[PDB]
Amino acid sequence: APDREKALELAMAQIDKNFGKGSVMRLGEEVRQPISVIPTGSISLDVALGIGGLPRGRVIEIYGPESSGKTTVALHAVANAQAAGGIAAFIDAEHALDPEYAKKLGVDTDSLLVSQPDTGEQALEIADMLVRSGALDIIVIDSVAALVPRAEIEGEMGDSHVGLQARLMSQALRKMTGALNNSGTTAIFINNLRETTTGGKALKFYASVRLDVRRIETLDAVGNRTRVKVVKNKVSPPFKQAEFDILYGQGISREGSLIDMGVEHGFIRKSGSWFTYEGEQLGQGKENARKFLLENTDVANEIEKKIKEKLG
Ligand SMILES: Nc1ncnc2c1ncn2[C@H]1C[C@H](O)[C@@H](COP(=O)(O)OP(=O)(O)OP(=O)(O)O)O1
Repeated sequence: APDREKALELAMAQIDKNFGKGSVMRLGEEVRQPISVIPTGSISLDVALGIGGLPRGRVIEIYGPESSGKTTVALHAVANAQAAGGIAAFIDAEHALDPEYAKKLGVDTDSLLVSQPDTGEQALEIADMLVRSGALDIIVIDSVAALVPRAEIEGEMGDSHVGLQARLMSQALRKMTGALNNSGTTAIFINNLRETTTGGKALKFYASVRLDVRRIETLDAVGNRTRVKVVKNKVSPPFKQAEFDILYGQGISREGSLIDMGVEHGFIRKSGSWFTYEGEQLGQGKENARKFLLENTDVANEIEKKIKEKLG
C-alpha cells in the first residue's frame, strides 16, 4: 500500500498549501514560476538566488561585516528598480550613504526618497507608512542596529533594561510584511555585523531571502572581491553562493562577472595565465582580460549573451 514518492509528494503539497509555496523543497530542484524580481546588480548572485534577483514584496536581509559590499548591492538593486521606472526609498539611520557613488552605480538620487528618523520606532513607522502607499518598488533600511528604541535614545535607565529593540523589530515586521506583500515592494534591511545585532533575531524569521555578504579577496589596490551566500531562500533552493568584484569607486564589475562565469561555464577557455575567447587573445591576468572586455565592448556582449542563454 505504501509508495514513498507518491506519499511524499502529497505531503509536500499539503505542506506548501498550509504555509505557502517554498515551505519545503528539494535542493537540486529547478525553478519555473519566474516571480517578479529586482536584479541584484550581480549576475552570479542573481543566479544564486534562483530567480534572477531579489523577489518583490519580500523582506530581504543583507548581513555581513563592514566594507564587505552590502550597500553597493542594495544600491544597485535600487538603481535597477528605478530604470524599471520604480520609485525608491532609503530609511537612513547611519548617515553614511554617499549619493555621489550612488549615482555612479546608476541610481537616480534626485528622485530617491531619503528619511533620517529620530528613533527606531519612527524609522520603521515611516517605512511602513511609505510601503502601504503602494508607490514603492523598493525600500532600503540602513543598519538594523541603528534602530535603537526611543526609550533608549531618550534618557531612560539602568532599570527595565530590556530586549526592547528586538521586540521593536518584531512587531514592526509583523505588520509591515503583510503590507509589503500587497504593495509588492521589496524591503532590504542592511545588517552590519560587528541576536544578529539585536533586531536580527526577528529579521531571521521574517526574511524570505537572507544574504550573507563577506569580503574575501583584494584584487595594485583596485578594489575587492565579495562572496555572498544565500543562507535563506523561501522562493528557491537555498544555500547557493556567488562571487563578484567591486572596484574602488565602481560598483559590481560587469566584465569581471563575465570573465568569471564565462570561465566556469566554458565559453571562455582559460589556459593557465592566459584567458581566451573563441580563439581570441583576451590577455594574461583577469585584469588585462577585464580591460579587454571593457574596451572591446562587442565581445563580452556576445559572451554575456552566450552565458545568459545557457542559464536564464
Ligand atoms: N564612497 C565610496 N568611495 C569609493 N568606493 C566605495 C564607496 N562606497 C563603496 N565603495 C566600494 C569600495 C568598497 O571596497 C566596496 C565595499 O563597500 P560597501 O559596498 O560600502 O561595503 P558594505 O556594504 O559591506 O559596507 P556597509 O557596512 O556600509 O554595508 O564598495
